[PDB]
Amino acid sequence: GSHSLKYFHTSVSRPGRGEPRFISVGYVDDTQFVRFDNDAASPRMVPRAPWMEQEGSEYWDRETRSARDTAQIFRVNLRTLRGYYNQSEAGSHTLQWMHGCELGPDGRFLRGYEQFAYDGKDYLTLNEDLRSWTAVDTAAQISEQKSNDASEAEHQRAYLEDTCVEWLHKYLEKGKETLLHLEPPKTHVTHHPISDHEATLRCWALGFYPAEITLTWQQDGEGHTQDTELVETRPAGDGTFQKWAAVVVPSGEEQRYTCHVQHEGLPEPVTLRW
Amino acid sequence: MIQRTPKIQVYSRHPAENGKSNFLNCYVSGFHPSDIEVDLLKNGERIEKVEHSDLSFSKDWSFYLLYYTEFTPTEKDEYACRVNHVTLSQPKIVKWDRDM
Amino acid sequence: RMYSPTSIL
Repeated sequence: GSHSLKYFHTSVSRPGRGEPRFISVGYVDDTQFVRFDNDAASPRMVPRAPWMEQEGSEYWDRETRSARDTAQIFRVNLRTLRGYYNQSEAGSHTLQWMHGCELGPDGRFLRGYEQFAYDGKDYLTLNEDLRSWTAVDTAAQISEQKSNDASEAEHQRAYLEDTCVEWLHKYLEKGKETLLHLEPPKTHVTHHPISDHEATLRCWALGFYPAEITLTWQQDGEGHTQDTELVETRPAGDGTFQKWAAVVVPSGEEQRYTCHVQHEGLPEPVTLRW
Repeated sequence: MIQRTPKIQVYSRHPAENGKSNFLNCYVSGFHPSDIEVDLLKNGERIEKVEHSDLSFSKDWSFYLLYYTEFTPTEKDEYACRVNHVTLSQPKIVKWDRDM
Repeated sequence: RMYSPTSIL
């Protein structure tokens, strides 16, 4: 099925407090597996999933060097963009970088992406053709001009289509028993009478992986929904996720409402009622 | 410069059952910038040394973090999450509701 | 495996 290896890099400048803070996290699908935080004397790339301890000392040394070099490059990038926009030394600013692969069901490279953000807004983006760029403004056009001069898209195309795809295959094998094992949600409906006329029905989905899920309060046509609320999928803290959907129904119309749950770990979709 | 206020959810890893150990979660997400202070409270007092996940962000560059500590639900104890951010004119406190 | 940056913004 579809799989992705993603790196999310964040660099925030500290006015008057030293060098910028740099944090990098790596994901395989919805599983974080590595971290780098430069707020240390000797920061190292460290595993964030247990199956990554199967990698030797040189692997961690190489990623540690790659991450420390990136932190320095982002410190230069912060100074550069701050000069592009005529911004003072007193302002704290953020440069964000997401990078990675996506595989299709066929297992081969499907889509790559490399995007830059300055202060929470789009800045520089590599297009899906992996040969052109999109600059958000006049400043980012200078960065695009530098990227074309250095054949940056050519080097990114080789990383996104080859180096990144090969290591995603290596990570899916080491974390095989956890990455490729689908966890179906555990589902139940709760009932709380808001008043003598109406009642809340809440459909729960607990402990599922991956995060993609659909919770729907289906209805037989004759339900008179008074209110509804879906919550964002949230991490349970143990590698799995949670979600619930609620609906305010006239008391006496509970049976007209069914909860439909879709998830890759389910052999069939699940329907459940109070 | 861009500002996004955090979305807050206070919940537990497992369905709460008085007396049995669990984990109290505070999930802040969709916020910007990354500078954010999050505390977990037991009866209005900060829980000692709560942990949190590594800083990551979504497709729209907004950050998310999971603050968590081990706790034991009680009928008398009231847990909450206190969030402070640039976008809030005052710290936002969210009660823990064992059915949300 | 992350990518050591090649160019500057």
